[PDB]
Amino acid sequence: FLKVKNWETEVVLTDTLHLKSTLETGCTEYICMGSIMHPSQHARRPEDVATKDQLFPLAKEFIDQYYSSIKRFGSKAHMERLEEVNKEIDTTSTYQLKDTELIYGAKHAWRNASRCVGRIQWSKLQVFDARDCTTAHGMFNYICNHVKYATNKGNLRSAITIFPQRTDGKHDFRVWNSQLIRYAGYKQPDGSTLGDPANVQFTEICIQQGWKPPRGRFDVLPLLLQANGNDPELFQIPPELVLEVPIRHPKFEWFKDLGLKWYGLPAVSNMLLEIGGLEFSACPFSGWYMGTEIGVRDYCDNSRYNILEEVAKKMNLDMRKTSSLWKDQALVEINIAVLYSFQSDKVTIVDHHSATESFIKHMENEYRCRGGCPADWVWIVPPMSGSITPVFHQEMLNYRLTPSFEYQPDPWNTHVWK
Amino acid sequence: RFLKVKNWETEVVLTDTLHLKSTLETGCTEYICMGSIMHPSDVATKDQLFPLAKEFIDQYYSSIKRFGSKAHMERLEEVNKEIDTTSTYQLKDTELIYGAKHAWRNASRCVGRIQWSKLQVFDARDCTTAHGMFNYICNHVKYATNKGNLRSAITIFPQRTDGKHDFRVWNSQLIRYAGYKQPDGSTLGDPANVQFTEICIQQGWKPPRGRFDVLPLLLQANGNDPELFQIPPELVLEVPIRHPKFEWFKDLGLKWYGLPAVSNMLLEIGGLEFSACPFSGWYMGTEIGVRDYCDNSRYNILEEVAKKMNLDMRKTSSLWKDQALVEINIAVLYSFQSDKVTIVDHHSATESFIKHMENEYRCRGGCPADWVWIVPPMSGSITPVFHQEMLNYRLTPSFEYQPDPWNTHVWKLV
Ligand code: HEM
Ligand code: HEM
Ligand SMILES: CNCc1cccc(-c2cc(C)cc(N)n2)c1
Ligand SMILES: CNCc1cccc(-c2cc(C)cc(N)n2)c1
Ligand SMILES: C[C@H](O)[C@H](O)[C@H]1CNc2nc(N)[nH]c(=O)c2N1
Ligand SMILES: C[C@H](O)[C@H](O)[C@H]1CNc2nc(N)[nH]c(=O)c2N1
Ligand SMILES: [Zn+2]
Repeated sequence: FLKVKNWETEVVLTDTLHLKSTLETGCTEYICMGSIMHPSQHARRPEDVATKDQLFPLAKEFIDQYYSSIKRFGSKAHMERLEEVNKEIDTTSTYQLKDTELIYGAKHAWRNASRCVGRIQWSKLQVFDARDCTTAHGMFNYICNHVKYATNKGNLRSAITIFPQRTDGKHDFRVWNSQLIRYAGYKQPDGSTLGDPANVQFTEICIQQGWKPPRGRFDVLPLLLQANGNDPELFQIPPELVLEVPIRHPKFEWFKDLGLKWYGLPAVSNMLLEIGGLEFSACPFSGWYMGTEIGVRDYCDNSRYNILEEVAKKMNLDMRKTSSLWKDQALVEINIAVLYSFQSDKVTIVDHHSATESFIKHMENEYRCRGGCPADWVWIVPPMSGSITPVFHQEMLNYRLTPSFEYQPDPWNTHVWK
Repeated sequence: RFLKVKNWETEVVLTDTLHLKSTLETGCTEYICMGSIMHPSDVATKDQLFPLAKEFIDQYYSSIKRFGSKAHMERLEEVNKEIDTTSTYQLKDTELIYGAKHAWRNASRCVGRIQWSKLQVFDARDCTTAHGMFNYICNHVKYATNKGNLRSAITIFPQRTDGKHDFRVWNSQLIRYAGYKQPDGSTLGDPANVQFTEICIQQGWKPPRGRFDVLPLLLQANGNDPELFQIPPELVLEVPIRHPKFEWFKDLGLKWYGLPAVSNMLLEIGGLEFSACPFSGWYMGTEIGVRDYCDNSRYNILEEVAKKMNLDMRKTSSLWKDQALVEINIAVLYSFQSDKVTIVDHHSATESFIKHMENEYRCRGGCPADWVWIVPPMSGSITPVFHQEMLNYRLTPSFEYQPDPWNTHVWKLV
């Protein structure tokens, strides 16, 4: 038993789910790594094609969990499934998931994502099975359909598209983009950066692959898609599938003249989805934005669009010294405008007040039915106004449950070109 | 072994070797992280005390470039003699100063540690009565306050002996405001202090029953019942809160005290436990403007400020709370600066902490830091500490939590 307390409400929750955790957190009895971005390299199967004694135990554990979930365990179909997975590994060194197991696995990987404040939605996830894909052209078709379904004319819907699992490690499917939709970044001759500085390296790869850059501040990047280990290929997402929101402010009429915009669909495409020892290296997933992601991090991080100085000037703030809080003051106005703009255009978005409140309710739900909820305080607390949200005052336990979403190397560090 | 921490804004990478010197638990295990748990959870024997004392004396003599010296070996022998004959020992004044400074240096939740080596240590180990403690604390407040040019200080009372004769300051800080629950369920003053205010009233304090009554000192010497004392009002420096642009702000009637002075923690040096050790620095603005004023369970002023600001309070997505929070914190900094009372804003403070952290990795091999506490409670990611990976571990000497004394004290009168 482990208790967590909320210091605002004095609610105490009791955690037993942590007894099912599989991987190391990175912490020990003597050192806490809770603010390390990648604290652990502990993996459930070695790098390349596992032996039978390595894969089968992980498969059995997942199948046991799935059949437990549906009030079976030991049933006819469970034992036959075990035997089927046994023969499949014996004869191919891997196995294939049933459609139901795949959906269960994807939803539970989201459910287990301790860094995600959005998980009250976890069981309402649309799963697109793309395991029949064979070429980068087919990957583009599956991704276009995902983007169109998920955008839904602004009434955003959570979705995941799952490409063929890893086999030997030389035939990986990868989306090289970090998100399906991001803006290019360009190193300028004088030394500054145009567009998104985070994407300068990826933009250079695209240009080096023949992309013709319009060289603006908000150029939607092409897709760079890799199927079955082959060299990646460039595709332009049809712009009518890319919903964008011009940013304006409900009081500052000059705000629109800053020429800011963002895209509506946050779609992570560089993570790995691990189910029963199987590794799905291409599994783009998408939901909808919390405003602080755009307003605080994308726009105001020093190494991103870094717009605080420009907004503060227009606001006529005292920028001589930090103690005028001119940065904090512009920061609020920017986040007001982001929310106001998405809402004006009827594009789904949630503010950090509503999102964090939903997550406290999700925590309570999970402790009641599941006996726990893994949660990473460092990621869950929003990057502005921390303590006036309820999650700031909520103790959380962090542990690693499977199925899960994991980080993986960027493909340009590992891909041997042809 | 080595551990690396990266800053994701600057890509600077630092290498921690100092974590190898910890030997106290964090509360985390290899499969669970408890990094957001507030408190992750009676006197040492001779055998327990020997190695704790040795480790501390060894690190003192190493710090002063005399490890292995004749003075080092004789001090070790002398300490062992005391433990053997008295079951405890006494620190030299130099060791006490060194221990107190390093407890601060090791405080993983404190963002102000760039200042750690400039700490004025008042030795109060000869004190025997609550009247004596009051005198020592008055002198601490006056020295630390310094007419608004604040100076860090700590006053250290006699160490624990058998656990039945503890010195304790029952206040959680030296200066705080009273809280009174009303019959209708409202609270007047600071709701955090309702319980301690009740104890004071029960002990004979006559409260003014206003919004900002400075509480009396409740002081316990040698395990006796605690005794009430009024800090002389001319030693309690306060700042009335006004705003540089909203002339109505002063009409909220807000004020705060200038000296933050924690008095309920325990200072452990070489196995010795100093249960009464009040220490003081100066404020970071968000402590007052964000937590004291805008926590829902504290003075909770967001509503009244936003109303006078004429904000739309119907929807959360108007971010009226966020907008009013910023203005309150502007007022707090402007007020202190105008009255020439030392204060630091969260931007300046976090920037200095990054510089201190880098220096500590260079000269010491690391810097234990609690990201959950170091990142300020507003505007988190526009400060540099948000982007800084940190390792948290427990080094000694250290400041430790201890039970509230009213939960363990057994009373003697009537
Ligand atoms: C439905 C609305 C959703 C909201 C509002 C939401 C909110 C968030 C936010 C604010 C973050 C932090 C992002 C960052 O700082 O980079 C995050 C992270 C994450 N989300 Fe969610 N999310 C949603 C849906 C989803 C879905 C559908 C999935 C997967 C099926 C998912 C899986 C994750 C994962 C794995 C992370 C961690 C990313 C990392 O470690 O880099 N989320 N989410
Ligand atoms: C000199 C200026 C100082 C500044 C600006 C400063 C800043 C801070 C802040 C903002 C906190 C967090 C407070 C909270 O959120 O409750 C803190 C905590 C702390 N400070 Fe410092 N501090 C200073 C001096 C000191 C000194 C002189 C000591 C001891 C000698 C000290 C030891 C601590 C400890 C032990 C904590 C953790 C308290 C807890 O866990 O409740 N600090 N400091
Ligand atoms: C490496 N950062 C991960 C990352 C970066 C950018 C956006 C997200 C995100 C993802 C989803 C599904 C919903 C949401 N509101 N935001 C996640
Ligand atoms: C329960 N938190 C402890 C606490 C509560 C209130 C204030 C502080 C503090 C202490 C010092 C020395 C400097 C500073 N700026 N603030 C610490
Ligand atoms: C060092 C620190 O862990 C890092 O900056 C983290 C802090 N918390 C975060 N929280 C979220 N949601 N997203 C992030 O990218 C980060 N970055
Ligand atoms: C639950 C959580 O650990 C708790 O609210 C912490 C968060 N970080 C904090 N950080 C500081 N400086 N002070 C605090 O009181 C807290 N409270
Ligand atoms: Zn930890």
